[PDB]
Amino acid sequence: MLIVPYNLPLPGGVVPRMLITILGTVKPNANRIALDFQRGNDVAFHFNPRFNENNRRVIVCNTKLDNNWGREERQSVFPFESGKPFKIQVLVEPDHFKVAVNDAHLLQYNHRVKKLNEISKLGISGDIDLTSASYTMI
Ligand SMILES: COc1cccc(C(=O)N[C@H]2[C@@H](O)[C@@H](CO)O[C@@H](S[C@@H]3O[C@H](CO)[C@H](O)[C@H](NC(=O)c4cccc(OC)c4)[C@H]3O)[C@@H]2O)c1
Repeated sequence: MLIVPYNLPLPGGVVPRMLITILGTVKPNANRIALDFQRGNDVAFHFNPRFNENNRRVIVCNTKLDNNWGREERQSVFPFESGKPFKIQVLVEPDHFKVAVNDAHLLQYNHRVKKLNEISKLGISGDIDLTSASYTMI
């Protein structure tokens, strides 16, 4: 019931101890999901579940700088299921983003973009019904 793509402002950027929670349901014949933590036009952290990349399910993570994608980091563990409700938690830690899905740790992504306080937007897109997007400090 939120409109997708959805932009969640992150006022003053991110900081260690900030927890971002996304609740939604994957659409039945989903192809992709994306979370894009942005620093202006750059994408500090792109989190991209792909449901059918050569008939395999994979999560691709990357950074986009000056319109150029970098080296992908790929994860073979794939917790999403078409048609099913999910929870994504992204905890900012000093050295990484730490991602858990459905309360199970999934992956960490080392900070490539250093100016955490300038990562001031989260875009949420793809083949989901989005229920809520929020943040809190733990
Ligand atoms: C679809 O709707 C939208 C909507 C809005 C935005 C976007 C968006 O910008 N998505 C891009 C983003 O996800 C980006 C992330 O890197 O990937 C690219 S695809 C990428 O293309 C690269 C060549 O240019 C290579 O082929 C690369 N593969 C590897 O590096 C590789 C590595 C190891 C192992 C391996 O094993 C198979 C493969 C491919 O992932 C997406 O197009 C798409």
